[PDB]
Amino acid sequence: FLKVKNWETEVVLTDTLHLKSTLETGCTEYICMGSIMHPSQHARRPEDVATKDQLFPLAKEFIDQYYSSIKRFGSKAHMERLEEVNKEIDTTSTYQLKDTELIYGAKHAWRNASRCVGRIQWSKLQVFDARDCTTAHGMFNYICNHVKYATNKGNLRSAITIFPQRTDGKHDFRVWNSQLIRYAGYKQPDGSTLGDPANVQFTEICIQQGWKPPRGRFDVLPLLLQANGNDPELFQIPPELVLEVPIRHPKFEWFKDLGLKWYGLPAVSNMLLEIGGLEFSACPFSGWYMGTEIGVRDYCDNSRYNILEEVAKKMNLDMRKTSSLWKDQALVEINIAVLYSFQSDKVTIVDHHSATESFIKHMENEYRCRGGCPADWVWIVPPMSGSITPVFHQEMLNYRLTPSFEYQPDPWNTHVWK
Amino acid sequence: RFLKVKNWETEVVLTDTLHLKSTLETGCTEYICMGSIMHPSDVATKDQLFPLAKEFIDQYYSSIKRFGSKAHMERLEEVNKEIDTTSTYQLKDTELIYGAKHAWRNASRCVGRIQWSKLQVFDARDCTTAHGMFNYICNHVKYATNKGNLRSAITIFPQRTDGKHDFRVWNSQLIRYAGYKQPDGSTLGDPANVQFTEICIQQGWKPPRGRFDVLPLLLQANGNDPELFQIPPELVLEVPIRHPKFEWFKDLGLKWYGLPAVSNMLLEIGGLEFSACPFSGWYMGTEIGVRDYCDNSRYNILEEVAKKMNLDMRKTSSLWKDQALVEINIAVLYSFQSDKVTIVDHHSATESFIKHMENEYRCRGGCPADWVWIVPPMSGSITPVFHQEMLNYRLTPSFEYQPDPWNTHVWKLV
Ligand code: HEM
Ligand code: HEM
Ligand SMILES: CNCc1cccc(-c2cc(C)cc(N)n2)c1
Ligand SMILES: CNCc1cccc(-c2cc(C)cc(N)n2)c1
Ligand SMILES: C[C@H](O)[C@H](O)[C@H]1CNc2nc(N)[nH]c(=O)c2N1
Ligand SMILES: C[C@H](O)[C@H](O)[C@H]1CNc2nc(N)[nH]c(=O)c2N1
Ligand SMILES: [Zn+2]
Repeated sequence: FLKVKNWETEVVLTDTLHLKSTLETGCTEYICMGSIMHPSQHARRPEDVATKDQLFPLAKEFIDQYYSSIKRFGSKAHMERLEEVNKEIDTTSTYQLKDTELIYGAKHAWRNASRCVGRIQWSKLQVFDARDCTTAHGMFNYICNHVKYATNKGNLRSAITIFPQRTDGKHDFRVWNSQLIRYAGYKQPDGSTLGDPANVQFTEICIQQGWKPPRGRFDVLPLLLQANGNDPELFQIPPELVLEVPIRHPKFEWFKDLGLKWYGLPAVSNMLLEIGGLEFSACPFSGWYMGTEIGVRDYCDNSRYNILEEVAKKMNLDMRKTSSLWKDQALVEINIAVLYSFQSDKVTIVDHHSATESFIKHMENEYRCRGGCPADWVWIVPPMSGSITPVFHQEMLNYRLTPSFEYQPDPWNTHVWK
Repeated sequence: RFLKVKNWETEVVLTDTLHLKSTLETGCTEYICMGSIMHPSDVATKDQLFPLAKEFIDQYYSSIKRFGSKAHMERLEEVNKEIDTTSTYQLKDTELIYGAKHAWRNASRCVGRIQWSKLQVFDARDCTTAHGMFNYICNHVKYATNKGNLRSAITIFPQRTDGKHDFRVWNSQLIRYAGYKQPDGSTLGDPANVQFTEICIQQGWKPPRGRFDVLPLLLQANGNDPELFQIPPELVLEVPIRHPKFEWFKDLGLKWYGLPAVSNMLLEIGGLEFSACPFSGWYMGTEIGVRDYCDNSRYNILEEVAKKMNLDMRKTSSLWKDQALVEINIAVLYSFQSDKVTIVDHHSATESFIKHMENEYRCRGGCPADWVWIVPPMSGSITPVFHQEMLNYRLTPSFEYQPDPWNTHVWKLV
């Protein structure tokens, strides 16, 4: 038993789910790594094609969990499934998931994502099975359909598209983009950066692959898609599938003249989805934005669009010294405008007040039915106004449950070109 | 072994070797992280005390470039003699100063540690009565306050002996405001202090029953019942809160005290436990403007400020709370600066902490830091500490939590 307390409400929750955790957190009895971005390299199967004694135990554990979930365990179909997975590994060194197991696995990987404040939605996830894909052209078709379904004319819907699992490690499917939709970044001759500085390296790869850059501040990047280990290929997402929101402010009429915009669909495409020892290296997933992601991090991080100085000037703030809080003051106005703009255009978005409140309710739900909820305080607390949200005052336990979403190397560090 | 921490804004990478010197638990295990748990959870024997004392004396003599010296070996022998004959020992004044400074240096939740080596240590180990403690604390407040040019200080009372004769300051800080629950369920003053205010009233304090009554000192010497004392009002420096642009702000009637002075923690040096050790620095603005004023369970002023600001309070997505929070914190900094009372804003403070952290990795091999506490409670990611990976571990000497004394004290009168 482990208790967590909320210091605002004095609610105490009791955690037993942590007894099912599989991987190391990175912490020990003597050192806490809770603010390390990648604290652990502990993996459930070695790098390349596992032996039978390595894969089968992980498969059995997942199948046991799935059949437990549906009030079976030991049933006819469970034992036959075990035997089927046994023969499949014996004869191919891997196995294939049933459609139901795949959906269960994807939803539970989201459910287990301790860094995600959005998980009250976890069981309402649309799963697109793309395991029949064979070429980068087919990957583009599956991704276009995902983007169109998920955008839904602004009434955003959570979705995941799952490409063929890893086999030997030389035939990986990868989306090289970090998100399906991001803006290019360009190193300028004088030394500054145009567009998104985070994407300068990826933009250079695209240009080096023949992309013709319009060289603006908000150029939607092409897709760079890799199927079955082959060299990646460039595709332009049809712009009518890319919903964008011009940013304006409900009081500052000059705000629109800053020429800011963002895209509506946050779609992570560089993570790995691990189910029963199987590794799905291409599994783009998408939901909808919390405003602080755009307003605080994308726009105001020093190494991103870094717009605080420009907004503060227009606001006529005292920028001589930090103690005028001119940065904090512009920061609020920017986040007001982001929310106001998405809402004006009827594009789904949630503010950090509503999102964090939903997550406290999700925590309570999970402790009641599941006996726990893994949660990473460092990621869950929003990057502005921390303590006036309820999650700031909520103790959380962090542990690693499977199925899960994991980080993986960027493909340009590992891909041997042809 | 080595551990690396990266800053994701600057890509600077630092290498921690100092974590190898910890030997106290964090509360985390290899499969669970408890990094957001507030408190992750009676006197040492001779055998327990020997190695704790040795480790501390060894690190003192190493710090002063005399490890292995004749003075080092004789001090070790002398300490062992005391433990053997008295079951405890006494620190030299130099060791006490060194221990107190390093407890601060090791405080993983404190963002102000760039200042750690400039700490004025008042030795109060000869004190025997609550009247004596009051005198020592008055002198601490006056020295630390310094007419608004604040100076860090700590006053250290006699160490624990058998656990039945503890010195304790029952206040959680030296200066705080009273809280009174009303019959209708409202609270007047600071709701955090309702319980301690009740104890004071029960002990004979006559409260003014206003919004900002400075509480009396409740002081316990040698395990006796605690005794009430009024800090002389001319030693309690306060700042009335006004705003540089909203002339109505002063009409909220807000004020705060200038000296933050924690008095309920325990200072452990070489196995010795100093249960009464009040220490003081100066404020970071968000402590007052964000937590004291805008926590829902504290003075909770967001509503009244936003109303006078004429904000739309119907929807959360108007971010009226966020907008009013910023203005309150502007007022707090402007007020202190105008009255020439030392204060630091969260931007300046976090920037200095990054510089201190880098220096500590260079000269010491690391810097234990609690990201959950170091990142300020507003505007988190526009400060540099948000982007800084940190390792948290427990080094000694250290400041430790201890039970509230009213939960363990057994009373003697009537
Ligand atoms: C439905 C609305 C959703 C909201 C509002 C939401 C909110 C968030 C936010 C604010 C973050 C932090 C992002 C960052 O700082 O980079 C995050 C992270 C994450 N989300 Fe969610 N999310 C949603 C849906 C989803 C879905 C559908 C999935 C997967 C099926 C998912 C899986 C994750 C994962 C794995 C992370 C961690 C990313 C990392 O470690 O880099 N989320 N989410
Ligand atoms: C000199 C200026 C100082 C500044 C600006 C400063 C800043 C801070 C802040 C903002 C906190 C967090 C407070 C909270 O959120 O409750 C803190 C905590 C702390 N400070 Fe410092 N501090 C200073 C001096 C000191 C000194 C002189 C000591 C001891 C000698 C000290 C030891 C601590 C400890 C032990 C904590 C953790 C308290 C807890 O866990 O409740 N600090 N400091
Ligand atoms: C490496 N950062 C991960 C990352 C970066 C950018 C956006 C997200 C995100 C993802 C989803 C599904 C919903 C949401 N509101 N935001 C996640
Ligand atoms: C329960 N938190 C402890 C606490 C509560 C209130 C204030 C502080 C503090 C202490 C010092 C020395 C400097 C500073 N700026 N603030 C610490
Ligand atoms: C060092 C620190 O862990 C890092 O900056 C983290 C802090 N918390 C975060 N929280 C979220 N949601 N997203 C992030 O990218 C980060 N970055
Ligand atoms: C639950 C959580 O650990 C708790 O609210 C912490 C968060 N970080 C904090 N950080 C500081 N400086 N002070 C605090 O009181 C807290 N409270
Ligand atoms: Zn930890």
